Amino acid sequence: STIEEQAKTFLDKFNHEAEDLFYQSSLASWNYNTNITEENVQNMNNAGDKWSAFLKEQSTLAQMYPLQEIQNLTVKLQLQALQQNGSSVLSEDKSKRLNTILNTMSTIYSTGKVCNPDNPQECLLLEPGLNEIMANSLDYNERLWAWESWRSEVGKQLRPLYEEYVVLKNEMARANHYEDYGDYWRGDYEVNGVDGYDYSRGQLIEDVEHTFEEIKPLYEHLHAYVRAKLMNAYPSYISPIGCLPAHLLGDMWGRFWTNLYSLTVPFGQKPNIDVTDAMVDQAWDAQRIFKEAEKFFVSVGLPNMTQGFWENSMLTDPGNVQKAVCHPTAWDLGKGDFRILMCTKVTMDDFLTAHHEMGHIQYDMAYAAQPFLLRNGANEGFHEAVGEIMSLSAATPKHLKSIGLLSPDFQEDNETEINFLLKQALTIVGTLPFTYMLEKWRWMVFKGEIPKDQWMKKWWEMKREIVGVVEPVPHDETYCDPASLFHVSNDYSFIRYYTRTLYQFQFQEALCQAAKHEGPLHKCDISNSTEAGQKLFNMLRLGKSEPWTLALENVVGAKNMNVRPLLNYFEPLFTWLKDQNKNSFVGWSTDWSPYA
Amino acid sequence: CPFHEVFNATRFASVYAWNRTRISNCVADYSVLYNFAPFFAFKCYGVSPTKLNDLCFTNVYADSFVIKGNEVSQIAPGQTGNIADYNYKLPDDFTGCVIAWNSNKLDSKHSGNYDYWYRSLRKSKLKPFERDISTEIYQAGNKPCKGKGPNCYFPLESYGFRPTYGVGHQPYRVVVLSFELLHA
Ligand SMILES: *[C@@H]1O[C@H](CO)[C@@H](O[C@@H]2O[C@H](CO)[C@@H](O[C@@H]3O[C@H](CO)[C@@H](O)[C@H](O)[C@@H]3O)[C@H](O)[C@H]2NC(C)=O)[C@H](O)[C@H]1NC(C)=O
Ligand SMILES: *[C@@H]1O[C@H](CO)[C@@H](O[C@@H]2O[C@H](CO)[C@@H](O)[C@H](O)[C@H]2NC(C)=O)[C@H](O)[C@H]1NC(C)=O
Ligand SMILES: *[C@@H]1O[C@H](CO)[C@@H](O[C@@H]2O[C@H](CO)[C@@H](O)[C@H](O)[C@H]2NC(C)=O)[C@H](O)[C@H]1NC(C)=O
Ligand SMILES: *[C@@H]1O[C@H](CO)[C@@H](O[C@@H]2O[C@H](CO)[C@@H](O)[C@H](O)[C@H]2NC(C)=O)[C@H](O)[C@H]1NC(C)=O
Ligand SMILES: *[C@@H]1O[C@H](CO)[C@@H](O)[C@H](O)[C@H]1NC(C)=O
Ligand SMILES: *[C@@H]1O[C@H](CO)[C@@H](O)[C@H](O)[C@H]1NC(C)=O
Ligand SMILES: *[C@@H]1O[C@H](CO)[C@@H](O)[C@H](O)[C@H]1NC(C)=O
Ligand SMILES: *[C@@H]1O[C@H](CO)[C@@H](O)[C@H](O)[C@H]1NC(C)=O
Repeated sequence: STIEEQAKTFLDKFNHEAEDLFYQSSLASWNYNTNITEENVQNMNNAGDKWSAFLKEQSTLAQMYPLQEIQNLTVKLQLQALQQNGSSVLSEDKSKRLNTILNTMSTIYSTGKVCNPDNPQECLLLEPGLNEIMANSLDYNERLWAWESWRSEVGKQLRPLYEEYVVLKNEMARANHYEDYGDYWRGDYEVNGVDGYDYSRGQLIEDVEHTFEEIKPLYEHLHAYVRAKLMNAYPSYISPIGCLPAHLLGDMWGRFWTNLYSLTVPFGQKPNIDVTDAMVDQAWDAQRIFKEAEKFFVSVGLPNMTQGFWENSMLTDPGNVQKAVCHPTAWDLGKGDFRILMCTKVTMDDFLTAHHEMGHIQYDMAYAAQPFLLRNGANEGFHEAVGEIMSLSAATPKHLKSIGLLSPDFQEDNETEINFLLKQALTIVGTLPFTYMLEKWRWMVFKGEIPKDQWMKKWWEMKREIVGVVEPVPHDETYCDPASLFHVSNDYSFIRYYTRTLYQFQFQEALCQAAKHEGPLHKCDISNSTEAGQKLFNMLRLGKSEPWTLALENVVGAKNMNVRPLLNYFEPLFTWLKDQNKNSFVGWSTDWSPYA
Repeated sequence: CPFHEVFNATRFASVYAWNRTRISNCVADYSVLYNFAPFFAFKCYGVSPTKLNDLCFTNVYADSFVIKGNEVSQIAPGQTGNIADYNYKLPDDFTGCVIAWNSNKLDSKHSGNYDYWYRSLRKSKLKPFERDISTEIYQAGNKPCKGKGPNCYFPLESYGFRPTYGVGHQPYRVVVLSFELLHA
């Protein structure tokens, strides 16, 4: 009758009640997102409140089982999951104020709008208006207008809230025995109590910085290439030696360079692989796309989808009568009920997305046997890393030929491979300095290294040093540029995207070894090759029951993050870019700006 | 024999309080067992299914209960889990057949059917064919237990059955036929 046995009894009761309440909450959420109506809003909120009240009661009860006497790591991990109070550690007034601030920021971002000069009646929302301007317009002044208007009208409403937010979140984090809120976020990667696999919170910062330095030689060449092409697009606005203007990168924040592809195409006289016409000519629909994804997973040795998946999932747009959120998601409702919510259209992008979301569902299925509190990925970056390797494999020409969408006699050559790799580099590599610099900035803000009076001054210096992007106009301390992004205004961890990207390649290379693949890594197809499927499955079924360093070692042969698989993936692109840049400056000066 | 009153019944008993009906002084016909449902499992341990009509026994008992699909593998000699240990346990030396079928269309409701209870906490393992329908509060801690509380748990939990759950969490109706031989 020791404390460990009482804790195990407690957790068993928790897992049963939690599965029932969680299921009810997840189903109500599903019903709302697939059938949008006020009655479902009330049902979603009532089930959500029931779930939250349950967790608060169980968290309170969980404080009676100290972890110091517990020897079993599974029990200790489940108790850690329940004992943290989070916002419950704050006084009632600060908690209501913090939730007010978070709701205010969400409201300001979601409904923020700007108006055309001298035309108060013609006003654009971030989506689709400004995003469309930033993605498709080639008029320098229009792009700058959208940039500045968003930063002034929205950034200056969020700034004082971000200051109060940072203060309240740091107080909360300190009350939970963390150095700052940055350590709260980095606690997701903490391993403590497994000899040889331990990973401190502070260590995460160092590892990210080391991987970034290794990446730098590749990024600097990609950046320089893009600069030359943009010089032709904007002949009088880009310095051959300086940073790129932030508003010219193809997005609102410069998070991705994917929309610059049409200007930077290596060999523009040849097409990219696009099998949309093949899917239309063959009379494909959403059902065949999902069945082909299923065949992909079955081929590698993973299980078939359940009957409930095919009967309850919403794979097509319900139509004009029944509204739904057309944002692809993979749902695990608990107790064996797995669903995908997508508004599938016949296009190659949705084909790959179907593989991505199926890649998530297979993961949710693999760890379904774990205790309720451990039914998640090893860390925040594993779930998407798995989905991305599934998308990455499905896209290779070998796959398209084998399924029958790419012509049997299509002949790949090096110019097509370079066009493919540049597009991938623009979406995978061009986003890493952004994610690193942004997360690093927040860490320094929460820690207290950057005083409030220099938040933006320091922000722009870092952007120039790490990313190579310079503001087109100066900004004083009344602006809040970081908060103009969804993942900053709302309380989300952004490091997920840097870490996940490296994992994506670490897994893919190891699987390619299991498949006995020869030749360039980017052409690797892990179809069939049941050794790769079993290798991945052995990790996927673990959920959170093991340290992420071990879950990673079980697939790639290493206990930490690395970058070599990524650099190898893009190796022929790096060589090509080095060749293209022999007459160009590689790197950048931080003194030049469009302003001066 | 009246096998249809066991297999074809409006409601099966909860596994914590399984229904043991005794069949005696009768002529059995086991081919009718295949007229009630497609079965998840029909597994005999001490007898051959195809020879059931050639044996004579003094008593046959039909143990009727509802369990989860993932728990069907526990109705067997030598198994462990919340059911093999705390609700219904077969002896290691067992003569009989374990019949299970999917009942999702009859027992599940959208709100959730909470009228099927199982035991998860007990002081000791059950003996073969022992039944315990007590609702006393289980004491997990060292302090005397007075009602529900910090280390005081109700020993029974209900299964929430809903038509959309995966196969492993749908209700299954299980009938175990135990064949007993004595005299006459
Ligand atoms: C993984 O293995 C499967 C087999 O288990 C491979 O699928 C098979 O691919 C071949 C082509 O390489 C198919 O043969 C062709 O079928 C078409 C049907 O119209 C026919 O016109 C061609 O003349 C040829 O016979 C074969 O049918 C197909 N098998 C199945 C069961 O679908 C698959 O290609 C392998 N994966 C990869 C990436 O290659
Ligand atoms: C930690 O506790 C879990 C139970 O919560 C143990 O898992 C059990 O291990 C036994 C080993 O014989 C199995 O038969 C059970 O089926 C397992 N149960 C569950 C729920 O997984 C685990 O082994 C314990 N670990 C340590 C290191 O003591
Ligand atoms: C939030 O979590 C902490 C532990 O992480 C709780 O801390 C204990 O609370 C009890 C009262 O319930 C105190 O007697 C203990 O001294 C606390 N322990 C520590 C380590 O200080 C805390 O109670 C929880 N928050 C609230 C609001 O109760
Ligand atoms: C996965 O499910 C399918 C049904 O969706 C199973 O059945 C096969 O389906 C394909 C569909 O093209 C048929 O061509 C095969 O003939 C079917 N097989 C049989 C034996 O009839 C498939 O077997 C299931 N696979 C796994 C691994 O569970
Ligand atoms: C959508 O929700 C409303 C809520 O009243 C319900 O009546 C309707 O049947 C639901 N429709 C679907 C397709 O789920
Ligand atoms: C492709 O290979 C040919 C071989 O002659 C070479 O001349 C050409 O430059 C290569 N192109 C790329 C993009 O690597
Ligand atoms: C079977 O269960 C019913 C209630 O569901 C009960 O009335 C009946 O007496 C039980 N039969 C046996 C043999 O225990
Ligand atoms: C079971 O009972 C129902 C009525 O409840 C009847 O319609 C059905 O035919 C019966 N089935 C068998 C196999 O006796």
